[PDB]
Amino acid sequence: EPSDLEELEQFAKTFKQRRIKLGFTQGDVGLAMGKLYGNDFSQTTISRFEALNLSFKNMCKLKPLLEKWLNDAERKKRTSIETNIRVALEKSFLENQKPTSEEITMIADQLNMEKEVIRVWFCNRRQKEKRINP
Amino acid sequence: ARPYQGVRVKEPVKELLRRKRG
DNA sequence: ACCTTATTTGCATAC
DNA sequence: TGTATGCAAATAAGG
Repeated sequence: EPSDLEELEQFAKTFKQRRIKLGFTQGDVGLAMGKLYGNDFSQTTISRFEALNLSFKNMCKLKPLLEKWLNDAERKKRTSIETNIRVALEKSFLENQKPTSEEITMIADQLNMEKEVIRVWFCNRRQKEKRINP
Repeated sequence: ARPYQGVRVKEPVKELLRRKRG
């Protein structure tokens, strides 16, 4: 079973010191587990592991996978919306914060955008509102 | 006054440590 | 097949 | 040139 707090911060410096020992940046350790698991984790994710910037679970699900790669040797790519579609969308939000799966289709198409990414854009956005202005 | 548009990790082990110390 | 809340990741670009 | 981090996509999980 996954370790407790008193063991996680320990693995933290162990991984950092033992990492630059075999000469491998966190970014390289990322594409390293790529050719070891089916997919991978970015330089950011690995960074956050080092500085212990992750929840209990998110780090307990990683300690074992990280130690395999170090012990012995060996998800959809994020969509970045162009600022012109980020502003365009902000407007339709400003018209209606929750469009029907129909309107949503009629917007994605009306803008040449994968229907899904849009259904999601409004979701994260609505949640954003709730965080930003209550 | 930037409100911090963007999401955060709740209870990162980093802060979880500095908490159970003082 | 979609929303909601909660979270995990990770472009991008500031250090 | 490696490392953080802001802002925020993708995903997980209960309806």
